[PDB]
Amino acid sequence: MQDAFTKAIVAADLRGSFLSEQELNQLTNLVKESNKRLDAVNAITGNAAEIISDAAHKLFAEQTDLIRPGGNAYPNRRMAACLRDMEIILRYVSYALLAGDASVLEDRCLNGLKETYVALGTPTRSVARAVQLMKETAIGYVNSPSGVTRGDCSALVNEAATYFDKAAASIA
Amino acid sequence: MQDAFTKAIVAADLRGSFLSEQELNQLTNLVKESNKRLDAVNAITGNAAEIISDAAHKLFAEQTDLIRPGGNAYPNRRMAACLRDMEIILRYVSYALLAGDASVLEDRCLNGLKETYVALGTPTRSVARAVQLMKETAIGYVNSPSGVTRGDCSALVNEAATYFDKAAASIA
Amino acid sequence: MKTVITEVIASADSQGRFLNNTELQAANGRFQRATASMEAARALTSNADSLVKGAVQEVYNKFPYLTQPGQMGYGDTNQAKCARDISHYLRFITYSLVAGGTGPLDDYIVAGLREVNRTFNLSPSWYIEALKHIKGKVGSQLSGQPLTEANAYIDYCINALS
Amino acid sequence: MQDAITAVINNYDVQGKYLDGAALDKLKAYFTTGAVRVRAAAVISSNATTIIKEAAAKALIYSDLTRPGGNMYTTRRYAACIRDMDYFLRYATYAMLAGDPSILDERVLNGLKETYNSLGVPIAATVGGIQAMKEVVGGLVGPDAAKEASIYFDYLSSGLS
Amino acid sequence: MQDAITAVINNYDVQGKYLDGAALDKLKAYFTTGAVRVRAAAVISSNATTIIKEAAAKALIYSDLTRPGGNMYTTRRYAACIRDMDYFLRYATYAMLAGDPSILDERVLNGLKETYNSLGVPIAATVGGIQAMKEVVGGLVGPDAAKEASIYFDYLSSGLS
Amino acid sequence: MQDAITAVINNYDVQGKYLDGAALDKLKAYFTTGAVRVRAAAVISSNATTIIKEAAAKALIYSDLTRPGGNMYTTRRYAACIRDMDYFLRYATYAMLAGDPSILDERVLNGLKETYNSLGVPIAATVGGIQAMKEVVGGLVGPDAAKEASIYFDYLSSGLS
Amino acid sequence: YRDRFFRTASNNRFIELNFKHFLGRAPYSQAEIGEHFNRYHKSGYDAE
Amino acid sequence: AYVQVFDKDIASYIRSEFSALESRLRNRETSVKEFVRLLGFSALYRKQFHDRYPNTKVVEFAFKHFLGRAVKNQAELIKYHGLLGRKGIKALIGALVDGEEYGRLYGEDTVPSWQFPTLPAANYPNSVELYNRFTRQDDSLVVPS
Amino acid sequence: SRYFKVTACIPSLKRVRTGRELQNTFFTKLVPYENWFTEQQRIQKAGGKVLSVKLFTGVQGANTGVGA
Amino acid sequence: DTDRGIGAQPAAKLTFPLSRPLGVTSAYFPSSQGGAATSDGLEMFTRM
Amino acid sequence: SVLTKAIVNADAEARYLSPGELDRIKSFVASGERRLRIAQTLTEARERIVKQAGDQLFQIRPDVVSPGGNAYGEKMTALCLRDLDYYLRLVTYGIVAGDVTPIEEIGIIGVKEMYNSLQTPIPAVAEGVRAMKNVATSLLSGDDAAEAGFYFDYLVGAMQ
Amino acid sequence: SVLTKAIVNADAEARYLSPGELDRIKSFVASGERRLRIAQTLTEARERIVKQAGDQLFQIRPDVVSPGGNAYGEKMTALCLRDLDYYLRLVTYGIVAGDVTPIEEIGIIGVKEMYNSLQTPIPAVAEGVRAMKNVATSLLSGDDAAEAGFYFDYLVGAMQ
Ligand SMILES: CCC1=C(C)/C(=C/C2=NC(=C\c3[nH]c(/C=C4\NC(=O)[C@H](C)[C@H]4CC)c(C)c3CCC(=O)O)/C(CCC(=O)O)=C2C)NC1=O
Ligand SMILES: CCC1=C(C)/C(=C/C2=NC(=C\c3[nH]c(/C=C4\NC(=O)[C@H](C)[C@H]4CC)c(C)c3CCC(=O)O)/C(CCC(=O)O)=C2C)NC1=O
Ligand SMILES: CCC1=C(C)/C(=C/C2=NC(=C\c3[nH]c(/C=C4\NC(=O)[C@H](C)[C@H]4CC)c(C)c3CCC(=O)O)/C(CCC(=O)O)=C2C)NC1=O
Ligand SMILES: CCC1=C(C)/C(=C/C2=NC(=C\c3[nH]c(/C=C4\NC(=O)[C@H](C)[C@H]4CC)c(C)c3CCC(=O)O)/C(CCC(=O)O)=C2C)NC1=O
Ligand SMILES: CCC1=C(C)/C(=C/C2=NC(=C\c3[nH]c(/C=C4\NC(=O)[C@H](C)[C@H]4CC)c(C)c3CCC(=O)O)/C(CCC(=O)O)=C2C)NC1=O
Ligand SMILES: CCC1=C(C)/C(=C/C2=NC(=C\c3[nH]c(/C=C4\NC(=O)[C@H](C)[C@H]4CC)c(C)c3CCC(=O)O)/C(CCC(=O)O)=C2C)NC1=O
Ligand SMILES: CCC1=C(C)/C(=C/C2=NC(=C\c3[nH]c(/C=C4\NC(=O)[C@H](C)[C@H]4CC)c(C)c3CCC(=O)O)/C(CCC(=O)O)=C2C)NC1=O
Ligand SMILES: CCC1=C(C)/C(=C/C2=NC(=C\c3[nH]c(/C=C4\NC(=O)[C@H](C)[C@H]4CC)c(C)c3CCC(=O)O)/C(CCC(=O)O)=C2C)NC1=O
Ligand SMILES: CCC1=C(C)/C(=C/C2=NC(=C\c3[nH]c(/C=C4\NC(=O)[C@H](C)[C@H]4CC)c(C)c3CCC(=O)O)/C(CCC(=O)O)=C2C)NC1=O
Ligand SMILES: CCC1=C(C)/C(=C/C2=NC(=C\c3[nH]c(/C=C4\NC(=O)[C@H](C)[C@H]4CC)c(C)c3CCC(=O)O)/C(CCC(=O)O)=C2C)NC1=O
Repeated sequence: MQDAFTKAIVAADLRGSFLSEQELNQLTNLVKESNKRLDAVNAITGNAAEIISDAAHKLFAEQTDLIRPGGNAYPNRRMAACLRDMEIILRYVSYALLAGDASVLEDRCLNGLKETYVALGTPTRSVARAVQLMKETAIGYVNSPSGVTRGDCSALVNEAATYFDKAAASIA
Repeated sequence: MQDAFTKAIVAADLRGSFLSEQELNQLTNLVKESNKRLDAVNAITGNAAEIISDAAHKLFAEQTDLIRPGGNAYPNRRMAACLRDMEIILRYVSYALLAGDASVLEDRCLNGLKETYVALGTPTRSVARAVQLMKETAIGYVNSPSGVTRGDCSALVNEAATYFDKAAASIA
Repeated sequence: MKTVITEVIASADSQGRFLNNTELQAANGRFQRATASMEAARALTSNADSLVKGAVQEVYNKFPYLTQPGQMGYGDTNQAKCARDISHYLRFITYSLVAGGTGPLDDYIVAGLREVNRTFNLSPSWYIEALKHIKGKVGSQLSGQPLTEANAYIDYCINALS
Repeated sequence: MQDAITAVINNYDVQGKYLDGAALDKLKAYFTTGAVRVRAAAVISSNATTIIKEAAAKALIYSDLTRPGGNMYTTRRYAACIRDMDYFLRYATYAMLAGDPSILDERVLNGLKETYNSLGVPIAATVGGIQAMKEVVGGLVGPDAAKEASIYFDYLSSGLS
Repeated sequence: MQDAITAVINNYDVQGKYLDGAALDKLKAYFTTGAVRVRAAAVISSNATTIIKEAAAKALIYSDLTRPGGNMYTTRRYAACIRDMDYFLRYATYAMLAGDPSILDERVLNGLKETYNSLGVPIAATVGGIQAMKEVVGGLVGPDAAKEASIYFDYLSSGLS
Repeated sequence: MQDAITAVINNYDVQGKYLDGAALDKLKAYFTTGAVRVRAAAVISSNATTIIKEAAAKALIYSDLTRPGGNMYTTRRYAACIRDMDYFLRYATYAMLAGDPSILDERVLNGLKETYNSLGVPIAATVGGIQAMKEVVGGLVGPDAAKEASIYFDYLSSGLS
Repeated sequence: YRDRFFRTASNNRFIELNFKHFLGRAPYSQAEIGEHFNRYHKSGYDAE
Repeated sequence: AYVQVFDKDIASYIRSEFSALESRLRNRETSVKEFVRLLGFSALYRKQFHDRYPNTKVVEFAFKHFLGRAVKNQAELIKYHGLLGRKGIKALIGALVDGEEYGRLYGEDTVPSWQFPTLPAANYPNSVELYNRFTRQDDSLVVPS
Repeated sequence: SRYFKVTACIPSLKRVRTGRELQNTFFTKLVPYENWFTEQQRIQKAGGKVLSVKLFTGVQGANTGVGA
Repeated sequence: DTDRGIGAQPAAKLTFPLSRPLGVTSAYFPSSQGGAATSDGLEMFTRM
Repeated sequence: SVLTKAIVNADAEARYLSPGELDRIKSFVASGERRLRIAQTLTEARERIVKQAGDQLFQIRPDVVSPGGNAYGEKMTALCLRDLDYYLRLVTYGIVAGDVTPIEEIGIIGVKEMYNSLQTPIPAVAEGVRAMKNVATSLLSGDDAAEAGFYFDYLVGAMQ
Repeated sequence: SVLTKAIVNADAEARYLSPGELDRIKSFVASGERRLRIAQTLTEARERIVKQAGDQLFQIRPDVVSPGGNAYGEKMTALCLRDLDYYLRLVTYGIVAGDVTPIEEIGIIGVKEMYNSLQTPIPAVAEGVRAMKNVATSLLSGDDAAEAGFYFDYLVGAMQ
């Protein structure tokens, strides 16, 4: 598994070199913003259930076919599987966010996922949408939390978004 | 696994409605003929060994190449495998016959079977024939048993045949 | 889907033997029992409409507050999705009655029930009370072994929710 | 031509009667079997060529009929015969959809017995070609539709004999 | 001819593309207006004769056109003119159902301008006969359908001028 | 149409000349090649389908022409194109038997250039389809007939370009 | 074991290998993968 | 031309359905042959002379409405009746009208007509039988084969 | 569905003729797509020039709707 | 079964194999040929 | 019917039914019970429906029932309502068939010639039919009233 | 479409649409979203479908992919699956149109002549289509699988 430092190290090694002063300071900056990062990961963990629930309510509000017989979130067994997948993806997105690298998300979650869903008959476009809704709400929470020191978290909100967007793209 | 009732239920559910008095009475009739069905399954169970043996004797009577060196029912190991497969298929045909549905036969036994045999070099046309012979003898027994009440079992004899014919078709 | 026939067939397959007497005897039970089961099924089927409206209302009468604004028994959509859900339960009860086992209930309502109800803030108590009411009224639509069958499956749902 | 439904309408029209309970019961008896007729037609249509080939194989070829002196000798006449077979299959499928044999009389049987007498076409052999296609059809369409398809093949064959 | 739906299918077929999101959105935009098109056609069809009579009354007759020297003088030519009017109304109803004007080009406009020049048929007067029928139609069919019916009358009339 | 024997007669008739020595020499030059023309026609006719198949394979298919956006895309247009090919082959065989290209003008080339411009049919691609059939023909018919068959394929192809 | 197969395989892929390494056979059915994946979701890796 | 195709009895009832066709003929847009052809492709033709008869009487009726006679020999029934079996009415009609025989006999304008033919054997009496039967008088096939 | 509009001039080469006949020899008319073609042959096989052909009804590209 | 080449490890092999359908060579007319097979009434009797 | 129409087009092109043709037979037959209910309701109120069409007609055209009117008198009016009873019957037939084949052969093809002979004003017969639509339609649910209304407007259309 | 077919019959008889014709347009358009979903699912799995059809085909006919077979070799097989991709595409078109007009002009009229020239065995193309039915049908609900299945069986029918 990689994190943002480990990634630097692998690229340096492929040159046969000690880390460039370029790469050093990029990593010094990651340490600089790490308290904000911890709050951002904490924002997701602290509202995981609601993020999934709210995404869910809204997914089925839009796509009332999934909860009809014939639909891929019917009966209870399938809805529980769908709720479970929402959690799994939100979980690996939070891991990537602590790590500063998408690899854990791509390697343990996204790799093969689309082909799984197609084999199953699970509508990937609906799954992509559920991921887009989790993103909206998750970032909502990253941006408006309990008595965190005021500052600018937009860099981290972007990065979180790209992890949500990776997952969506990979699946649709 | 499905039986004839379970099949009805799955189709009803896909409509999102209850039994269509149509389906109810089709199932009432299956209950009506169920004593005959039990005798038919019992006919096969009670003569399983002879059904396999007699099919076998006749298969090798016709295809004396299988029992020559170079042949797929030579030496003892291969003959035992062939005798075993005859039993396995007769088994799943009897299960389908108790169930009133082919699914257990198709899902556990027939699914992939042809491609197995081709990988192995087992001549599928000979296997199909062994199944045709089991059918002849099995139905023989369904039709002429020990002190069963006299009546008409042709509907059940047909249905048993289609299970034998499914297997044959699937394999050849 | 768990039923008498299916279960015995599965047993046979696992054992890799043959449909013997034990199995045949067991299967006869399921066949002999079909008449009572299917009478319960027909009665529950034609009364479905009112059994559902009766139980839906009873959820509001037992939990009055549900029907106030800001609550989950308010507005057309909640009350619509409720009727639907009880209708799902009665539907699977009839299926279980016709099928000769709990399979339809196990596969389509029990597997996953709590996770779903917990994510969506649905209290089992409502559903138990819907079913307790349905059980009260089914006392006078059926009797004898059809009633016992209806009861068996209604109670199975109540125990499943608990 | 007429189908189940227009058979009833015209039977009442000549009496100038509005449709009554007996009429309405007949029409229901048709509508209630309708979906099954459609599925059966889609099986027959899509297996048309295979049904003719299996019916010819069981009831016509490998015989004196296909040999010199036989009526389906020559590629010309072999082609005409299986062409005919396709007509029968296709029209029987119409009759079964309509739930009325009237089309088999209007567009197939009328004059056909004498047409075959005039050309020398063997009637008994043609009936076997009809009853062999029925046999194949009844396997392919299943319990739902077997009896209903079958009758219009039987209508065709007692129309020639 | 083509309609909304086949317009899209043929546009993709020439590129050999399966229907994509943009295509599927277009087809939805047609299906979602479909029920309203049907109701509008039933109003036009059943008021056909009254629409022509009110359109002629506002835009053609009581004039030099119907007097000696005029193109709709003689019962022959008056009949030919309101015959034409019925074509326009009827085809515009087809175009509006199809949600595509292609039928108005293929079966109505092609060569018609020159046909009218060759016979002496007054073009401007015919356009007014078209735009008067539109006026009547838009009242009869209501808010739901007014704009959609109207465009194919406007297609017809800029096709002549 | 005209053929070598007929052309000699009409070319002299307009001058009112008996056939004279020069005329008689021309007709001999035709008769003396006649048996070879017949043999060549029997080869072409009996290999018709294979010539089209090999000519299409070398000069038309496996290309953008047969892909979406191409003029021989769709089974409809592929069928129309090899239908055309058969015309060319068949008529060139007539011209070569007659020993006169006049039939290729009267019944094939007249208006065809503009017909192809109007439909969008690619002219250069069609010429290659002609010159590929010539190539195949010249192998099949042999030394005796190769040059004589070839010219009427060349007549066809400079008639389009 | 964890590192080599679970960490970088999707669930589907990961589930195939346990059938190979642990029972010496391929998953017989589509449902069989469903059950395992689900059990992972509630009980976590160790239970699976 | 409605009495040649359609035949008299049912041509009395035509009122104005073919009126767009008539305008085109009147205006010289189509020739008499186009009009005749197009009135064979219409649903009225099809209803009257095709839907109630066996496919071999459809060929016979069509021979006498678009050509004047009855089928001459047997190598014809076979040709034309096996083009109706294969492709339906509009190909059968389209073929008769574009034949060499129709072109020689009728040309571009000349409404078709009953010719009492003299040659091949039996063509004359077969044709005269067809000609002198009112609509629905007898619907046997005269020339079955 | 598509229609061609064609001009044809066909002379009479056997017999002359005696009564007006002018529309039977040089005419123009709409002709359907399915025939226009096998009538293109009948005209050229009777020794007649075909003067001009125009599409009239359909679109040059095609693909769909044509078949009607 | 190892991931060193990419590191990630392959996408699950059996998803498409797992879902391939039943398949209905329906109708189906059996065959007696084969060799010529007895027909007649005599079969029982000879035996008797 | 829908069946007859689909088939006739099939046979005339020498072919099996299209997916489209099969679909409409399926949608049609699904509406069977509903169509039968629409015919029943109207059959059940036939005498009322004619009486209210007949009142609506004579207000709008008191002349038809006037000295020089086709329906002037007690028995010239009796036959007029009988004709209105005929057309309501045909409308019930059409609704259960799902098209006009039956309605058409029985009561529109030849209707111009019949009524011209009798000197009956055709357009006031069309009015009598509109009047029946209004009454019949007030005894049917919105959805069923529309489905019925198409067949009334057809007859009104054919007398034109 | 259903629209094109209805209209062409209307115009050819010089008339407005029938109650029947209007009804089928209404039932058809009501199934719009469903038909669009059926096409989407199949479009979404096209590469898988075309491939499982191709395996089912080569087991049943290993000869086509044999010395004297039309599809023998890697690029004679590549073109064969491409043709299977073509027909699946046309099947999605047909399903959203509700009839075959488009399917027919694009890929059956002329198909005998095309494949006879290429010497492709037509009946084994029909098998490739059955194989696609089997795969596609396993990715659709019972009701949608049947609706799709009609269009697969049509193509199978037309290659005959
Ligand atoms: C690697 C991490 C991972 C992912 C992403 C994953 C996806 C996944 N989703 C599945 C099923 C499913 N997925 C859904 C999802 C949906 N249904 C809808 O209608 C919506 C559009 C959508 C929710 C937004 C449904 C309904 C099923 C059950 C399908 C069925 O069994 O019929 C299955 C089949 C096994 C099972 O049901 O447990 C897998 C493997 N599995 C994994 O291990
Ligand atoms: C238990 C693990 C752990 C956490 C969670 C942690 C959080 C943490 N967040 C901090 C700051 C902060 N955190 C944020 C975060 C935000 N500002 C906003 O306006 C946004 C709503 C939000 C975006 C994510 C900001 C702006 C600061 C002050 C600047 C900084 O220290 O970088 C600080 C520095 C002290 C302070 O200023 O309060 C700590 C220790 N430390 C830890 O050891
Ligand atoms: C231990 C499991 C079990 C079995 C096996 C069982 C058999 C059983 N078979 C029965 C009848 C019968 N069984 C048959 C069967 C046949 N008739 C023939 O001529 C054929 C040779 C054969 C075809 C399969 C018939 C005809 C009847 C009488 C009709 C009926 O009850 O349906 C009956 C009704 C009582 C009777 O009439 O004897 C029972 C209880 N019951 C059971 O609980
Ligand atoms: C196949 C078997 C099956 C069952 C049993 C089932 C239950 C079920 N009930 C749900 C929602 C619901 N269930 C209710 C229930 C009620 N509201 C009330 O007025 C009453 C208090 C109560 C009825 C007693 C409500 C209000 C919702 C909407 C929850 C939401 O989305 O906020 C949902 C979420 C998806 C949706 O919004 O439809 C499921 C899956 N789903 C199934 O597929
Ligand atoms: C005199 C005019 C005439 C001909 C030619 C004719 C041919 C003919 N060939 C047949 C079969 C056959 N013909 C062949 C021929 C071939 N298989 C191949 O792959 C090769 C391409 C080809 C050999 C060169 C085969 C294999 C069959 C058996 C097909 C079957 O039984 O399905 C049959 C059916 C069997 C029968 O009843 O006789 C006929 C009638 N019949 C006639 O009246
Ligand atoms: C020279 C050939 C020729 C004729 C005959 C002809 C008649 C004709 N009569 C008209 C109206 C009319 N014609 C009448 C006639 C009558 N009302 C009755 O009830 C009686 C039966 C009848 C008098 C005997 C009436 C009342 C109108 C007015 C109708 C209206 O405005 O709606 C109009 C429309 C008004 C106009 O623009 O002129 C024309 C064109 N036009 C022609 O080019
Ligand atoms: C959308 C309408 C449409 C279709 C369907 C179509 C098919 C088509 N198939 C072709 C070849 C081919 N098609 C196949 C197909 C097969 N081989 C077999 O044995 C099997 C029976 C079958 C696969 C299921 C093969 C093997 C070729 C190569 C033949 C050759 O090159 O001679 C070619 C020539 C190659 C090219 O230029 O593209 C065309 C145009 N073209 C069209 O415009
Ligand atoms: C008897 C003498 C004679 C000739 C030669 C003839 C040619 C001819 N080719 C045509 C169309 C055509 N011709 C082609 C030909 C080709 N497509 C290509 O891409 C290739 C370059 C080429 C084949 C090598 C095609 C594709 C069409 C159809 C155009 C359309 O879709 O409308 C048409 C239009 C009518 C129709 O579609 O049948 C005519 C008349 N007609 C005649 O009467
Ligand atoms: C199916 C599509 C179609 C259309 C639209 C059509 C129009 C059309 N209008 C025509 C004549 C005509 N059109 C009119 C029309 C009018 N007179 C006026 O003064 C007004 C301005 C106008 C009516 C609003 C008249 C008066 C004639 C007769 C010209 C003559 O006497 O020759 C003709 C000549 C043949 C005939 O007389 O019937 C055609 C073909 N033909 C078609 O096939
Ligand atoms: C649309 C309804 C319809 C039918 C059914 C029909 C039948 C029919 N069959 C015919 C001939 C024939 N029919 C057959 C049939 C057979 N030969 C045999 O030996 C078998 C017993 C049998 C096939 C199973 C043959 C061989 C001929 C040709 C007779 C001849 O050589 O003239 C002919 C004479 C014209 C022709 O040859 O096409 C007709 C009209 N025509 C119709 O319009």
